[PDB]
This record gives sequence, C-alpha cells and structure tokens, in this order.
Amino acid sequence: FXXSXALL
Repeated sequence: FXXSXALL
C-alpha cells in the first residue's frame, strides 16, 4: 500500500 516504497 502507499505506492512503490520510493516515497512510502
């Protein structure tokens, strides 16, 4: 969840 892991 929350995108790819780049930002979150």
